Formats: sequence, structure tokens, C-alpha cells
Amino acid sequence: QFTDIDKLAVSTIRILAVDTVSKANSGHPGAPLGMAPAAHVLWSQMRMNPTNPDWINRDRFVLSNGHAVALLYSMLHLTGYDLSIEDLKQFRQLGSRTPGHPEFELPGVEVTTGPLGQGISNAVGMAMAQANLAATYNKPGFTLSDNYTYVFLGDGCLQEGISSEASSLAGHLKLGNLIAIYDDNKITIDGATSISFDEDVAKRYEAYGWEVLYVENGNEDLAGIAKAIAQAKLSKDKPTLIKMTTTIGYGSLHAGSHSVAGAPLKADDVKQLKSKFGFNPDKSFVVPQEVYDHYQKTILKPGVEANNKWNKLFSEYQKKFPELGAELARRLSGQLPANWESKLPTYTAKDSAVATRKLSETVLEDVYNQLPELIGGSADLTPSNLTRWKEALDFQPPSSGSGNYSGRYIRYGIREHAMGAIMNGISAFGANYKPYGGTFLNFVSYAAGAVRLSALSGHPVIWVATHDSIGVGEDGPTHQPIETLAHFRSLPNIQVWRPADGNEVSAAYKNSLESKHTPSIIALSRQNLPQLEGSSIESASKGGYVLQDVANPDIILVATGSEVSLSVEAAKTLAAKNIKARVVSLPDFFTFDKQPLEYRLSVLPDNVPIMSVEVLATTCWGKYAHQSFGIDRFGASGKAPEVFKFFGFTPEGVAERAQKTIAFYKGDKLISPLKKAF
Amino acid sequence: QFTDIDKLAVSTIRILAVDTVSKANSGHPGAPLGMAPAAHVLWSQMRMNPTNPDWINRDRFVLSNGHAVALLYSMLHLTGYDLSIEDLKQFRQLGSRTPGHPEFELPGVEVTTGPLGQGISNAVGMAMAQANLAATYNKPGFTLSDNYTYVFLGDGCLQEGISSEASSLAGHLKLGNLIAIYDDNKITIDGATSISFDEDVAKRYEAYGWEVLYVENGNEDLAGIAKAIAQAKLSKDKPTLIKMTTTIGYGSLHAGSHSVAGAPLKADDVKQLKSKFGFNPDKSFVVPQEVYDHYQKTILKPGVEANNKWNKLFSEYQKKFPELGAELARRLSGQLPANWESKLPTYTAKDSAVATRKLSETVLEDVYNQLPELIGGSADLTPSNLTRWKEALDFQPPSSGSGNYSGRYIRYGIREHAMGAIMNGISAFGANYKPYGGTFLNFVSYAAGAVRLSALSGHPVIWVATHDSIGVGEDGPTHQPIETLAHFRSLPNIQVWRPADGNEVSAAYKNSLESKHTPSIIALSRQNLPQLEGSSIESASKGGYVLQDVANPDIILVATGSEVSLSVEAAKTLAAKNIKARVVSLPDFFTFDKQPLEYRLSVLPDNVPIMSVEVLATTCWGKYAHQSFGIDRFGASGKAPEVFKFFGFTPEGVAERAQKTIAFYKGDKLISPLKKAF
Ligand SMILES: Cc1ncc(C[n+]2csc(CCOP(=O)(O)OP(=O)(O)O)c2C)c(N)n1
Ligand SMILES: Cc1ncc(C[n+]2csc(CCOP(=O)(O)OP(=O)(O)O)c2C)c(N)n1
Ligand SMILES: [Ca+2]
Ligand SMILES: [Ca+2]
Repeated sequence: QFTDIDKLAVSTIRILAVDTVSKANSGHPGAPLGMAPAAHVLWSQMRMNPTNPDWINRDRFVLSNGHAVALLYSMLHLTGYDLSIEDLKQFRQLGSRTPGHPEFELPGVEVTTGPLGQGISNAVGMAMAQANLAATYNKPGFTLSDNYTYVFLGDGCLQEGISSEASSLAGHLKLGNLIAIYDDNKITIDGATSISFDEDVAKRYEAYGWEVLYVENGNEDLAGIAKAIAQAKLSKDKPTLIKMTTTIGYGSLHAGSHSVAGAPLKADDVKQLKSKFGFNPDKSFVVPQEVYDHYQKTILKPGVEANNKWNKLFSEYQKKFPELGAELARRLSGQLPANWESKLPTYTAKDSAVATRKLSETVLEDVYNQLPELIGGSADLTPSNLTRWKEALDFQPPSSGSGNYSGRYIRYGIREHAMGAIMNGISAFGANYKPYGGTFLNFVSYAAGAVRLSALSGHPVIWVATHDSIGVGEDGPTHQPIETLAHFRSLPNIQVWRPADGNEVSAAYKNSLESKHTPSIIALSRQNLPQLEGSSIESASKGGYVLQDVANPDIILVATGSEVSLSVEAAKTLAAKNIKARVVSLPDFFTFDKQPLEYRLSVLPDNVPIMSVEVLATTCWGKYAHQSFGIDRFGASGKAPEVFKFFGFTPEGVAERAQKTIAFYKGDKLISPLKKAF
Repeated sequence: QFTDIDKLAVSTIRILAVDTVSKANSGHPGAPLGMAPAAHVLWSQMRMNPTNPDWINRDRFVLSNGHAVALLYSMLHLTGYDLSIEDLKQFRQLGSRTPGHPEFELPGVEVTTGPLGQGISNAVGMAMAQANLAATYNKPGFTLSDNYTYVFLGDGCLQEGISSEASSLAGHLKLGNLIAIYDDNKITIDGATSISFDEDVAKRYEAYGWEVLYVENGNEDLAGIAKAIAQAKLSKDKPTLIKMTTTIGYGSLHAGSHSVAGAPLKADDVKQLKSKFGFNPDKSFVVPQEVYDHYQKTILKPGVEANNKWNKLFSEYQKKFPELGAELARRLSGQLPANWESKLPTYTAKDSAVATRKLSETVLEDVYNQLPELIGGSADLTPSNLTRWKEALDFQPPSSGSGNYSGRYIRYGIREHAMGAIMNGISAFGANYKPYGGTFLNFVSYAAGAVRLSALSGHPVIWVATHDSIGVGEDGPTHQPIETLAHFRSLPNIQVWRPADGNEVSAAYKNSLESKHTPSIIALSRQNLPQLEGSSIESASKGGYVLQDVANPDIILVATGSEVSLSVEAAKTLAAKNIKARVVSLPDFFTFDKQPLEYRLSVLPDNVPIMSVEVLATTCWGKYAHQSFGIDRFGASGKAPEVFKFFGFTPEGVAERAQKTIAFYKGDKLISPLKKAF
């Protein structure tokens, strides 16, 4: 039962959001208006602690329809989080804690949303991670993990294919604790949904194996909303979708019109809303004391006490199960096992020629038992990406008979974008989870919508991208990347590793895993590559270094991945003609650029022509090279070696180009491209 | 009535795909083995003319499951297309006409496929275009258009969200001539579909508004398959999906196993299949004269006859409706109206400041009535993109009451990936279709999969990408592009226009609309930008040009979009301190590089330091400038102006950088970035 106070609270949220959008004269007021009742109802029965937004067993909420942020901020403020009326007053202004879309960095905000379809998929991640933590640490008597994941979504999210891939997989995995509430308001930007969206949403969701509950009166039926949620919590075998009907901008003179969607209400309209809901049409940002008292009482005080009972249970747990408790305590601190990297493979020149894709498999087998937080998977390319260790158990529902929730290997299906957002969700769940997803490097491009958010928010997720170039061969240009690495090297805060051998692959994982705010992409080859003389984890961890050196080089060859070997052979052919070439290996732009300038310039100095070698686009190389040898046209079909010779990438071919670069520059003094003038 | 000859034909096809994959010792034999029966039944009743693959009223077929090419190639050769056994004998080999995945340049091959989800989405575009052409030119007594669009797909395309997107739009539009046949084989790379894809596809498609039919013995029931297709053609108001159950690799000692999915069969295995099927186990690429004759009798000759009939009826149309006949006749030849380019707007330095986003709207207004083949739209951003002319009618089913099929304005909803793919289908259709679609620049990334293929295939589609930068403002970083253009400028064959003003917007549309093999992206501004003195359609069409000139400049400033004007103001500032700046506008890298070197070199000459200016990633600028002033970090939520000032993009701020640049190179000898050594 709700009372007069719940109605006042619902009324304090609606108006506080309006006031928050109006002042910025920028924003979306509609969804927050139409969603206040459901939000009040939902947040009151959510187990959380405004005082500790990181408590691990806290019910997690996600505003997938990111533009309704105003709503979110209102709730965070009213319920006790560190967000004041002042912050609300600097909404959408440069440098405030209240940007136009929820940002992962703010306490109370679980992921960064805004881009449609991304929030709902993150939520699937947060439920897979929960299912796993629970199955891995819960013991009879100690229920350390049992939280739920709540999502708020709109028509847009449901139209973005990414939420379909995610939802399909969520139905398969039988995620009972995932409860999604849909803002069934019948409007989007272009107007009415019937104009391009008249499908049977509930029917499409039942086909995924989800349960669908209806709430016809989302505008006022508090009892029914609270009841829909309750019913949803009893079906632990099917995720639940609640189709709740509401009127966008409810309370405004233009309720139900798309005008209220993405624009502040007219001052005139803001006044009546307030008079209507019983407020003073002349005051702004007014929160009745009784509302504060109510939330302290029903949410903050209880939530705080729930966190207290939990911590001491965890104390008893650590006494009862030392090994498992110490491990969980470690993951909770965010620290990786001690000296874990000591288990990383190393090699020498006498070792065997092996494609880095294979070398990658061997790191996974060696470290998976050292890092209980490593949960991996592939998007239907497991036998190609070699992303699965041997003694692995698939993460599946107990009823599958092909695994269970304690498992750490995920079968994403042919769903690259959803994998991207789901891994973002796993990482964001907490407990030091370290997800990795595999697929072909040219198809990582299908997940750019999510890959950007891992960088923007800083979710350190790992993409194991095999088949990095025309080394793919026969599959042809539809499968050979050309522009991928250049694209990602152009996106801020993301490591794009292209290791050249066993040691460079170890450096890739060491850096990739130790990272706490920077995702990574490891581009691996299909074809066998030899072990280089000069490579090492220590050097390679710096992103770029000098593989082979010569006193007073006539030219410097900068290469990456499969091309470092070719370059080493090109140099041999060059020594033959008395030309001294220094060979620099650059496994990651990101990590290299992070080294102090004095190191970088010792690697790429003045007074020597620098030419770069890589079988892909040359558009990003100007920052380190004087002349670039690469590909700026689509690949071809045919045996891989025949294709490489076709493009000029043979030892002599590169050598010839080195010579032309030296002659072109004789007499000119050169300056390292690393030197910026401002 | 299917007879022994129909059974012989089907065997010849299975064996032919098998011989084809095996000599290549590379390829996917599974689906070709399993879909031979459907391929035979379907093509036998498809209205096509193998001698002229461009007849506009031909029935269209799209192998969405691109990996099953050997099936498409076998069909092409048997039915009388220009493709031979020697070609098939060089399948997957360098420079051959038989690449590992179907390519748009080959006759008989409707569009390029390989990446999952694209093919089924294109077929939708092709069916809309058919609906349009029919509704636009059909007259009582002259059914010029009425062809069907058949598609072959598998679990993979059904798992990729782009297909959920496209099929959701297909059902809304009631695309009745769109018949899809799903290879329901229970297997995918990782293994059994129950492992990660157990949804109720039939129930889901029914929710979209499609009709679902079933054929449970797709391995040997030529009868049911035909009945399903005929039943399909009866529902002229709903697209149909036929769930045809097959066994992967039928005939093989490993049918039903996934080891026959993407690997060639064993020599011993190929033998038992030939014997089992009545063929000789020791011979290759054998086609019984009976099959050639059969397909000549039932497919080629009747289709040729039909093309001829259509040809005669078309000259009657041209006689009856001179104006309309003249129009289609022109479109089917591929010529744009004569002198159309005279209807493009031009401005002068004295015309008010307009956003490049608004200017774009003005062009749409002006050319819409000139180009009947211009079909446009938006992905739920019509009011923000300004992509709809006033007197426009939407493309919809007549029963809607919102428009009809003859309309030219498509409402895509929030489905960016599907839109670029549907655009590819429309363009692919023919009749000089000129589709365009709008969305915020940042989310074009969500559609990267389709875009790559627009470039790869050479489809001249157009993206009206608006809100091109931090100029967007308060929406913040999840909505401001940084890497986007640098990404798309690293992809081969695609124009990335970023017009600075009125004249440059026209130059952008002229070249874009005149393009026959290169797609486009026109990055438009959210904010107002002044008309420049010195810009002009003619010059901007070259992609780059000296906007302002000075004798003996101390520095050359290169900019694009909204930074050209900022650069012009900085030059004023620099002139006051007696520093001569030449300002160059580079509206499009693609177009620029297409110009002769000596012209390019006149724009970016030796001996002068060059500095570029653009509020996006600097990574791609090294091929033109010595020093770049750009933004290599994510953006910010704030008032546009404040964001610009916060990042340093002010008149004196650029001038200050130019001065440091001049200082840094004083005395040095400088070479143009354009000059390459090899
Ligand atoms: C990926 C992506 N595509 C497009 C946009 C632009 N966009 C923002 S809101 C929206 C649609 C309205 O969505 P809905 O969830 O229906 O809205 P509500 O009624 O809840 O405001 C559009 C097109 C975006 N935010 N994300
Ligand atoms: C976008 C994209 N993702 C992934 C792949 C790799 N891929 C090729 S075949 C396939 C799996 C098989 O799909 P299905 O439609 O089940 O084919 P079948 O084996 O039944 O013929 C995948 C993952 C691809 N080609 N493109
Ligand atoms: Ca809505
Ligand atoms: Ca399959």
C-alpha cells in the first residue's frame, strides 16, 4: 500500500526534473515525467545503500533510455547520494557533475548510456556476472550474492538491433533476476510509433523465452506497478519484461505530444504543472522535508543496515572458507593475484614459428587458473579464435546439461555488438571481473557502438581479434581488415595491440589485464610467424622499442605484427648492399605514446629517414614515420602468400622501398615526426 | 510435377559445389549440399534472363548466407550465365572471377555478401524500390514492375541484430513480394544451435508481421518446397519466411556434423557421395547434357522470351505516356537529368549565416522535384537532420493512411545499421535509384558494417550525417564525434565531405549525386556558420583549394568544415602582426587525392610550414600537414561556444599555434607532405 506521502514523493520527482531541464534550457522532460511513479515504486524496494554506491550485493539499476537522465539525478539526490541541488542547478553546463547523459564515473551511475540499445545489453552483462559470482562463492548459510538488475528502456532501445541480440541470449541463459521495465509511451522523435514501429513487442519477447507482464496504468497505478515487479521476482527461470503504458510528459499541457520529448517545457506550462500538483508556481527546486524524511526512512536507513549485516556475514565467511574468502576479498580490492605474470609464457629465437592466434591460446591455458576472475567467450568462432582453454565449463543454465552458472566460458552466438555491451556490463559489475570476447578483427567493426563506450567510460575489456589482415587469404576482401586498426587508433583511451611473437603476445596480455580504465584490442594472425631475436616482455610492454640496432643507421624501419619479421629479413637484404637499417617494433601506439618523450625519441630520433611497414591503411602512420609502405585499397582472394607478393610485401619489395626513401632524402636534414611545435 | 530429371539436376548441383570447394581445398560445402533442392525448385520458377542480368523486371535472388557461394556459382553456370567450369576451377584463387564470397561486380550476383545479416537487409531495400517503381510508373494496361525478391538465409543472419532491424521494418511496410527461405539446419560454428540460439524464430517473425510457412524435409521434398513458395506468393500483404529444415552436408559421411560447415570434404568422402548419387567417383566438374538442356528449356529460353515481351510493352508505354516513358528510359540508362546541376543554390559572403545542416535542407528542397529518383529518409531524426522537403509524401503501405508506396520519404525509426544496408539494396536495385539517409554523424558508426560494403561494392549511397562535432553542445561526449571522420577517411572508396559553407554544400551534393561508384558521407554542422568570401561550387568540387591567398605566405593554414572560418579570422589576427597566412579549405580528402599531383602541389607547396585545424582527431592529418591543431580526447557537456573556447579553438588561439609553428621551422628546409618517395 502506498499513501499520501508516496504521492507527494512522485510529485516531487516530476517537478524537480522539470526544474532541472528548464534551467539548462536544454534537455528532455517527457520520459522523466511519465516515469516518476514507476521509478519511485522501483527505488523504494531496491536494496541499496546511498552511503556506499560500491557495495557488491546492491540491487543494480540501469537507465537504458539515457536521455531521461533528469529522472536519474532527481532520484540520486532525493535518496541520499552525493549530488546536491547545486549540481542539479549546473545540469548540462561545462564542468558540472551533471552532464547531458549519465556518465559511468558518477556515484550511483552504473554504466554510461545515451546511445540507444546500450543500457539494456549492459544490464544483461550485470546479470551474467551476478549469476556467476553467486554460483562461485555462495555456500550453504552464506548467501553473499543475490542482487537483482533493473532496467528502464524506451522504444528506441527496443528498435536498436543490439537489444535484440542481447535479449535473445538473455532468454537462452534464463536470467531470472533481470527485470526490464519498458516505457510504453507510443512516441519517439519522428512522431508516432505506428509510423515505423507497430510490431508485437510482448510476442517477440516471449519467443526469446522471457516472461511479459503488463501494467496498463503506468501514470498512477502504484499498486499494480509494485505488483508487476513482485510477480516478476517469482519467476527465477525467465527474465521478465514489464510493458508499462504511460503518457510522455504527463502533467503538461502537451502531454502525449512529441514536443515534450526532447525539449524544455514552456515556463507557462511549468507553472500550471506545479499549481496542478499542488506546489507554488513561483519557486524552483523545492523538495518537501517530508519527502527527505521518507527516503531516509524507507531506503537509506534500511539499505545502510542491509550493508552492515552483509559485511559481517562476509567476515564469518572468511573464517569458514579461508581460500575462497581471501580470493573474494582480493577481487573486491581490485588487485590481481601476486606475481601472477610469472606464469606468462616466454620464448627464444630457437622456438617454433607459430601464429600469434595460437600463442594467444597458450597464454589463456597458462593463466586461467591463476585468475578466477577471467571469464571469456567467443561469438561463434571458438574453433578459429582459439579462445577456449581445455578444462573449461560453459556458463549455461543448470538445466542445459551443457554447463552451469559457475562456468567461465560464454557462447555469445553471432552477436558481436551485444558481446561488446555485455562484456562492458560484466566489467562494470565489479569484483575484478576480466571479460574477453573473440571474433574476427574485421567484425569487431560491427561492435563500434559499444567499443566506443568501453573507452569513453574506461571499462578494461579485452577483444581477442584474430585474422588481422590479408593473411586471411581465400576468404577475400569481405573478411580482410584494411581500415580497422587505423579507426581504433583514432579513438581515445583504447590500446590496439598487434604483437609480433610469443613474447610480444605476453606483453599484450600483461598490460591488457593489469589495466583498470583502458580497454584493449589484440589483433592476432591466422598465419604462422617466427620467434624474433630481440623481443621480450619487458621491452614490448613499452609499446614500441628497438628490435635490432646498428651504429649510425641509414634508415629506420618501423613495423608491427606480421611485418616485423619481414622487415628483419628486409634488413638482411639491405646489409648485403651496405645499408644499415635499424628495426623498431611498435606493438601499440597507445602504450608507446604513454612513455616519456626521452624514451620515444631514443626510439624515433632526428637525422634519419623513418619508413613504416604494415599491410593495412597508411592514414595513421604520419605520427611516427616519414614515408609509409602499406595498403590503401581493399584486399583480394587467393592463397595468402600469393596475395602478399601481389601487394609488394616481400623482403626485396620492402628493401627496394627503403632504398628509394634513402635516395629521396640524401642531403635533407630530417626531424623525428614525434616532434610537435605546440 | 518433379521428375527424375529434377532429381538428376539436384545431384549435379551438390556434386558441382563439392568439386568446386575441394579443388580450392578451401570453402563451405555444408549449406550448398543442404540447399541444392531449394535452389533447384526456386530458380526453376524464377523469371530471369541469364543473357541480360540487368533486365529491370527480373526476379531477384540474394544469398545472405554468403559463405555458401559454390551454390550460387553452380547455379550461375548451369542456368546459362556468363561463368564457366574453368572459372569454377579457379574458385578462391587470386585474380579469378570466382572469389570466396559473392561480389557485386559479377553478373548474376545481386550484391556483395559474406558478413552476416547484410544480404537479408539488402533484399528489403530491393523490395521497397520495387514497390516504389511499380507505384510510380505502372499504369492500367502496363504492369512494368512486379518482380519478387527471393532470399536464402541461415541461423547466422538471424542472430545478427541488423536482420532484426530490417525484418522489423519489412513487416511494417508489408513487403509482400519479399520471400525468405531459412536454412534451418540446427548447427553453427561452435556447435548445436541449442548451445546459444534456441528462441522461437517463427513466433518472433509473426510478431513482426511476417507470415511463416514450414517445409520439414528440405533434404528431399521438392514438392513441399514448391507449395511453400506458391503459398508465399499468395500473401501480397505480408513478407513470408519459410522455415525449411535441412541437414548440413547432406550426402556426406558427416552430414549433420559441423565439420562439414566451413571445411572441404575428404577425397574418400567425396567419392561415396558421387557413387551414392549415381555419378562416377573418379571424375570432376561433370554436368550431364540433360541438365544443361533442362535449364535451357525451363529457364533461359522462357526468360529471354519474357524480357522480349517486356521490351515491346515498354515501347508502347513510351508511346502512350511520353513524359513518364521518357523519364524511366533515362533512369534505366543511368543518366541524371540534363543540366540538373543548374538548380543547385549558390551564395556570397554577404548572405546570412546558416548552419551547414540547414543549407543541406535547402538543396533537398531545390533538387527533389528535379530528380524523381531521389528517395530519402532519416533514422528517427527528421526534425534534427532536416532531411525532408515540404511537399514530401512518405513511403508506406496504402492502408496506413499516412502515405503510400510511391512516396519518397522513408521513416526508418532507430535503425542505423539496417538503413545503410537497405540503402545498399535500393541503390543495388537499379533505375538510377539515388537513396540517402540521415542520422547524427556519431551514430553512422553504429552502421559501419553496411558502410564498409557500400565502399567495397561501390554503391553511391548518401549519408546526411549531421551534428558533426562538439558544436553539438550539452548532449555531451556520448554524442560528439572525435574519431568518426578519421575512421571513414581510412576506408577506401568513400567520400567524406565536410562542407564549410553554402557553396561547399552544393559542391558536396553535386559530386555525391554525380557519383556512380563511390558512396558518401556529408558531415553537416548543428550551429550557424558565415558564408566565406572565396568559396565556390567549382573550386570545392576539387575537394581542396586555396580559399585565401597571399604573396609569400609565412604559413599555410588548412582547415575543414566550421574551422575554415575560424582559420580565416585567425589569419586576420596574424596579419596585424605582419605574418602572412594562406588559408586552404579541404572539403574532402577523397576528391582531393583524385586531382592531378601538380594541382595538389599548387595547393600544398614546398617551403612553407603547414598547420591543419579541425575539432576532431588529428591522426589522419599527417598526409597533408606538418603540425595539426585538433582534439584527440573525448568531448564535453556544455554550451557549444564554451566547449570550443575550452579546447582552444578561438581566433587568437589558432594564431598563437601558427606562430609557434613558424618559430619551430624557422631556418629549416620544408618538404610538402604530398611528396612520396616510392
Ligand atoms: C544509437 C542512437 N541512435 C539514435 C539516437 C538519437 N535519439 C535520441 S532519443 C531518440 C528516440 C526516442 O527514443 P525513445 O526511447 O523512444 O524515447 P522517449 O519517448 O523515452 O523519450 C533518438 C532518435 C541515439 N540517442 N542513440
Ligand atoms: C558479421 C559476421 N560475423 C561472423 C562471421 C563468421 N561466420 C561465418 S559462418 C558463421 C557461422 C555459420 O552461420 P550459419 O548461418 O549458421 O551457417 P551454416 O553453417 O548453417 O551454413 C559465422 C560466425 C561472418 N562471416 N560475418
Ligand atoms: Ca517513446
Ligand atoms: Ca546453420
